[PDB]
Amino acid sequence: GLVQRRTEASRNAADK
Amino acid sequence: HPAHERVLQDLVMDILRVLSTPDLEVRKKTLQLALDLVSSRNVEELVIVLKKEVIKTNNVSEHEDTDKYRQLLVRTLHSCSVRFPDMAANVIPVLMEFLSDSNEAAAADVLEFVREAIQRFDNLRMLIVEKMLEVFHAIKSVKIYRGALWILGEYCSTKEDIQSVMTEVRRSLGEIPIVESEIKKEAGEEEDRPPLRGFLLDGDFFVAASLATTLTKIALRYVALVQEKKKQNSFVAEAMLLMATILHLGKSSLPKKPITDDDVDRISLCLKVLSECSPLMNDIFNKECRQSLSQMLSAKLEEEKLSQKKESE
Amino acid sequence: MTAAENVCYTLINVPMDSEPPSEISLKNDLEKGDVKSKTEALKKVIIMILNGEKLPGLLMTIIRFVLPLQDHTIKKLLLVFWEIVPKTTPDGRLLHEMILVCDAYRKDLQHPNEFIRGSTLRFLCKLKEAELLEPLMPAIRACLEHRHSYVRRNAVLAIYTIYRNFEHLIPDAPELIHDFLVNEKDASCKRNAFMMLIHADQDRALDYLSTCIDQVQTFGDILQLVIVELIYKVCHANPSERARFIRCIYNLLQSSSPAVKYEAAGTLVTLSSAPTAIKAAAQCYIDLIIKESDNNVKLIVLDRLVELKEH
Amino acid sequence: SKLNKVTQLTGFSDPVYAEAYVHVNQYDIVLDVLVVNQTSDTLQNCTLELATLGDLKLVEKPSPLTLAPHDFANIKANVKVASTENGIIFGNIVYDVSGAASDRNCVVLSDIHIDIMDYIQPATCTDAEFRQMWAEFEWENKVTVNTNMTDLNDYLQHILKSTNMKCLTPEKALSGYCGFMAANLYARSIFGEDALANVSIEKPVHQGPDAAVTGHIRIRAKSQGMALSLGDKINLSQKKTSL
Amino acid sequence: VLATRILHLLGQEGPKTNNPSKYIRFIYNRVVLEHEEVRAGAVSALAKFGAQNEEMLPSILVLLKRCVMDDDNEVRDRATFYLNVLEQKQKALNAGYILNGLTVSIPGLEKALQQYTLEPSEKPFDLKSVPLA
Amino acid sequence: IDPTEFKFKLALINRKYDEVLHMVRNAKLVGQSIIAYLQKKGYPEVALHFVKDEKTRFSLALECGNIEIALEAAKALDDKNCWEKLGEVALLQGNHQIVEMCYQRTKNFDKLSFLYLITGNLEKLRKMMKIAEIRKDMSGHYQNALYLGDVSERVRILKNCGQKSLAYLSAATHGLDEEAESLKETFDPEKETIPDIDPNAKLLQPPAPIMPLDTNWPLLTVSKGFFEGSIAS
Amino acid sequence: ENIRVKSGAWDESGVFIYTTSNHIKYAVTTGDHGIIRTLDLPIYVTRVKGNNVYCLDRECRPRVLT
Amino acid sequence: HLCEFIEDCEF
Amino acid sequence: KRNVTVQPDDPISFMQLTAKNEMNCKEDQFQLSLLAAMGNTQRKEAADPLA
Amino acid sequence: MVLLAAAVCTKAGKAIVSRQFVEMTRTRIEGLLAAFPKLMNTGKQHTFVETESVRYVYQPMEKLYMVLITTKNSNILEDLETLRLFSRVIPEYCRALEENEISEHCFDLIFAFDEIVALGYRENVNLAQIRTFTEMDSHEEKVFRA
Amino acid sequence: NNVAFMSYFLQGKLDACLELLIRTGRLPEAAFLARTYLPSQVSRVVKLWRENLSKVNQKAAESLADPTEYENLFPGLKEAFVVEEWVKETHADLWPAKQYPLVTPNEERNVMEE
Repeated sequence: GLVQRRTEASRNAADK
Repeated sequence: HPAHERVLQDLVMDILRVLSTPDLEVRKKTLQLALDLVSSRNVEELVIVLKKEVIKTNNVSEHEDTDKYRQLLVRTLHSCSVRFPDMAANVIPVLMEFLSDSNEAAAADVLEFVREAIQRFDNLRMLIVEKMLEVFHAIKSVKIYRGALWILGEYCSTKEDIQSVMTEVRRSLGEIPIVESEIKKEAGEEEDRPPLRGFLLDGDFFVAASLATTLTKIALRYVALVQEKKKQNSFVAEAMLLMATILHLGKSSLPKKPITDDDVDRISLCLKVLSECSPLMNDIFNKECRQSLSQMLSAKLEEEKLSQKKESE
Repeated sequence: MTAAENVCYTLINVPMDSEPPSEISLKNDLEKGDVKSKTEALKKVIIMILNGEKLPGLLMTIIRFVLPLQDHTIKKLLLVFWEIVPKTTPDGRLLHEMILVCDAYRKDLQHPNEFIRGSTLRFLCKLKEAELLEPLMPAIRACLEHRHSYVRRNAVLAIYTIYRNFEHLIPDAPELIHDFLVNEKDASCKRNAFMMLIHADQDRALDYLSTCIDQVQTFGDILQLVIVELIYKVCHANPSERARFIRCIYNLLQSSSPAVKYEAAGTLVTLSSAPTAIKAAAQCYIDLIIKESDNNVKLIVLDRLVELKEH
Repeated sequence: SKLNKVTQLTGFSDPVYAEAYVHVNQYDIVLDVLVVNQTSDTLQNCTLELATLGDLKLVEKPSPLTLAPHDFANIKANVKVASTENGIIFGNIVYDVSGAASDRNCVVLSDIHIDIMDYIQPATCTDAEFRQMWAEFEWENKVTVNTNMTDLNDYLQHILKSTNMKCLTPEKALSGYCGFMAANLYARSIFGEDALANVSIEKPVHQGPDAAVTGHIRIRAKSQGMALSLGDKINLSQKKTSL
Repeated sequence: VLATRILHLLGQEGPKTNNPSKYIRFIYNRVVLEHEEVRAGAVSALAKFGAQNEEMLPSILVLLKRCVMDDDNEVRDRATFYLNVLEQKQKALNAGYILNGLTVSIPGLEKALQQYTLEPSEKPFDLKSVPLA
Repeated sequence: IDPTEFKFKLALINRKYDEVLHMVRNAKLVGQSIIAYLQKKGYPEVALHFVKDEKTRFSLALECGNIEIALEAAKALDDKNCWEKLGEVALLQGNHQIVEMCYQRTKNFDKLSFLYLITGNLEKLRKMMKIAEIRKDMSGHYQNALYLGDVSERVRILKNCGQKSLAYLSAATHGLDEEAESLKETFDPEKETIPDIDPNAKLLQPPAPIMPLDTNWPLLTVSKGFFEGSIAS
Repeated sequence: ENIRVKSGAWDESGVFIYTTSNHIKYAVTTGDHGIIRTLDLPIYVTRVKGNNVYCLDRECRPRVLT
Repeated sequence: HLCEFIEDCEF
Repeated sequence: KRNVTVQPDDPISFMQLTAKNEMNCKEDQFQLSLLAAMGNTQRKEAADPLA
Repeated sequence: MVLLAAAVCTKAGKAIVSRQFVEMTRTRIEGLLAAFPKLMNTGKQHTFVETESVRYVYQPMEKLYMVLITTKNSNILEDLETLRLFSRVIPEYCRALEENEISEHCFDLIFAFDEIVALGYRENVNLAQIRTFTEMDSHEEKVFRA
Repeated sequence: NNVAFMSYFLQGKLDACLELLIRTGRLPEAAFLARTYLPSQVSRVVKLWRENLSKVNQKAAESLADPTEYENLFPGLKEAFVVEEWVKETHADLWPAKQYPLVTPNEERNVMEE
């Protein structure tokens, strides 16, 4: 059940 | 220790001397301790000292933590005014000047206090509405502007206040119709855009949904206060014109972001309510919305009492 | 007992960068080395034992070839070695080899160098083997009359620890230290003698204090702190004594030493619940917070005002 | 009773019997392993070989022992916990027999499972902070609900007890029999690691009133190990209630 | 923007499906997890389900009663509006205020309102005077 | 394979107590794992016969309700928590003599005074009143004087605590005229009003015990469970 | 099982005796299971009778294990 | 599929 | 957590009979602090010393 | 009012040298020293950390920390003066405030630390007295040798 | 409940003291009170006590003797019923407080002999 999410929100959070 | 608390209450003014320390954690603990030692005997002196410290934070721009300290002072003055309602009349005017601050967090805490105070203290409603109209044009944050619009929409009870709100909303929108005005401006026939027109052109239409709710509340109240049908119909049509011109702007290519379908639905709902003026809609907008705030505030106070009671039980 | 459950007075986390010296290399350096090579070999042995290595084969080599040396650095390193080396068999019996070491301790307690005597007395405070202390008792008692204050102050600490752990070796210790305290002039020796009496015989400590109570303000800060500790302990055990010491503690609030003011204010709160006493202690804390520049002091003394408020 | 923490590691038919007392401290696990020689032979170099899986580190390797015929000894071993992960300790007892050409030089131990629940504490946050953390957290573990429980509230209470997580969703928002429930859960480890869970469960109306609860539990954390270990714990707890 | 658009589509098309209850769980979960814009769109979608599906109406009324406790002013005002309209149980109100939008031309409406504001009369503005889109 | 372990567990599950007893007597059962299994399956009575450790024996004896074995183990352990738990289980079985001993060992003087009251042992209750006096427990001393109906000691306690007004009221109301006069002389006649005595005051005398409880609650010889009768022989 | 299951046979008592790569294990129908013996080589159980496990090794040699 | 997409839509 | 249910056998505090200056004997905080620092303080609540 | 231990630690949290002044087990002192680097709060304007059982008082020394472990009820004014004295003793023996020099001079530091604190109580000593006591130059010994 | 019990006991309202102990779940103490002061109520309290004890230890609950089934285990209980009626008839009225010096303390009274 483990998935890496690659949403725009997760990218923007990681970039912040 | 309850036996020692009374002795420390006499020393509150000496404990407040620790606020001379620039450290934010020392100031936070000192303010919390002072707030916990507040009594009817020392609240007036405490509020005077805290007001002086708030005013000093405006003049001393240099410290990085000045904004966080200002927010702590605002929360402390809020808690004092809730415990000692007689102090609220003296605290509210000073706190409302911070609604124009660049620090959104401090302005939000002031707005939450003003919302609670205007609901609990009927005698302060007039003072809060008058001061809110004075500071309204100076508000820079969209969130604070939305909250100020809601307070004005919910608590304006006089005909003069309702006309003053409509005048300030028109001033904040600029020339109407907005699309025709912006096209004329581009044709030549930060540009100091009235704050509301700035927010709409930046694509923040959620403020326009809150404005439509405010305009609906004040228009329905104006119809109840004014006996002249021609003035009633003119004011309702003026409120509908403001909503229609915002919808036209939001669907145009002029704003940085188009209006959302949810904001279109909300403004369209408010237009429909004003066109039908049904007694059911008037009771929902002017009674049930205020009752829902009162129930929310009482529920919060019951949960705080229940949490304290579970800790004491 | 495992090395982890044993009392540990010293921790040394040196990275053993170089090849760990073989027991045979260490043995050769201890036997045949010069004083420098013996000193470095002894340091390595101490570090290895502290890090959990068992070197029982080196014990007799150190006794024969290192113990008879008169080098001051080796003498001090040997005291650290004797602190950590196992002295008993697994069955708790004293090692036969330790009898040879006991005569070396007796010689060091009689050494012409006052710092060797004082360092040996300080080491004896850590000794838990009564059989090693018994033959040393005459030499330890003779160190109380030594001309140097450095020997006398450490002799008091040795007598205190021997009395605390092995009362049967020196049952007259409280009396001997009381007579020492009355005749002593050195402030450090007086403090150490008074500190022993606080723990061993509070009544003799009170008798001494009663003779000097009006002069306590003129004492050095170290002796004042230990007097405040006695007053706290005595008034805690016997609340009727509070009335006797309140005046002394209030005078110590005006001490020139900020450490004494702090301890006197803390003790005053335990002696009296009267509003005037609490106000005097609280003002002393507020004055310390305002006058002291160190934020560590300010925060900790503020916590004492918070503790006062909880009552 | 110390008896509740005794774990049998070998069988009575093994030449070396072993049982362990497992004591979990805050940052370390103490294994006290009783080792019994059930043979008439002297076991030389009898060594407890431990291996760890997850963020477990063996502090000291157990020393070899010599066991007389039918003799016994206790072997203590300390395992350090570095993070909030599910640990497994594996082991073998290895011995040399003097003179007998016995083909058996190794007894394989039972696996010792370390429970993550000893490291998880219930925590509180606001709905705004929860939604923010829920958007920001990098690791998600999606657990499918597989239980024999027929009540949604009993299943939620069972998950709360089995995970030590606090329900943030208010009781009024969980009230009423509609066959659907959603709840937000929050916990913090003793290491300061945040763990979030969303429980989304339904009663499958088309299977009748005795139908088991169905749905998904989503766990989000900053660390992979935290999300994985909580997900495995929930999967294990759901299977135990299906018996 | 994509979440609100999908919620609007679910509000229009979801009630017309064979099993409309299947979508309500996903829409309601937005009210608990999402930002104010998406919550407002989710409340509007739930109201469209309550207005079209009589079987779902009692469930939607309870869900809207929970949404009236929202901290956001526009989400709460929408939930309050839709709750009060749906509690009347009148199909004409549901069709007028929840399901059916404006049928008039927006540019035509703007121009007619602009003329009416220049020459205001004692008669209210009549939306029927505006050309249909 | 040695099937002894699983045959034992299966005989226990199937309630074949004869096979369990035969295995317990004749089978090589190794270690404490079987004792732990017996306890966990609700047969602590059988486990009790194989445990020598006094702490484990005490816990199992309490689970069995075997007060005699629990008393021996509690005497060997001499722990306050063992005495408190033994007292609770002994009380539930009506063994008031062991409850008395447990309350004496735990120094639970208030529960002991209440136990003497409900058992009708007024002589021991009067000893508890003296123990409260020696301990300077003025509240416990007054409470025991109330249980005995001793008004003279109540007046003495009130006088010693400085409650002159209540001491005079108690003495004068209950006809202790000599003590009431002596207390009356201690009132300053210019400043202190002497309380009026209600002539209709009733004597609150505790009821007399009809049948004092000298013996433990009579227990039926329930047939010793199949395990207890057969193992003991 | 973390280790690969290889073979098994039912005992006359109703116990399932199975082999992994490393162990002979038993399983009871109630879910109780355990280790019987370590295996040096993976073996294929064919029959279990009393204390004797009949098995084939990887060389197809019949072996009896006690 | 669109309902699953809105569960993690950044747009 | 401080409101212990008052038992029938609990001492009755007569405030009129107590001298105003009875400081509650706090435990010797220095000795407790030293024992705590050495790790010899059995935690009062959790480790029932008779466990 | 008791100083439990004095330790020199690296900024990475490795204790190089520790001297205990009270009877502590090796496991206890090693545990307390291993907890210290994780308990240290960065960015604060104070140099102490409290746990449930002990107070750490520390001074940064370039790449090192001088750490005192005290009881919670220890006098912070006396402990800070003691910490300043310990921090001044290190440069008297070690030219560079680095792990290697502290490791080479570890015994000289232990001997100096034992002159400052006895049985958990601070001695009234200054840096010049510590130097005199550690040099061990006795006039009586010189006369006796002659 | 402590003040309530004391206040009922001082009035001689033993039935109210017994009901208070039953309501608070103090069934053993209620049985002791009943046997000592209210022998007529013993069988009622023992039934409630057996029922409650059966939830914790069924064997211990079965071991409790009910005086209605096992009269021989409760010697003097039949005489105690006659004494209970005598005490109710003779001590119905509270004495005036002024007669306290004339009242024999309960410790010296053998109510069974009287």
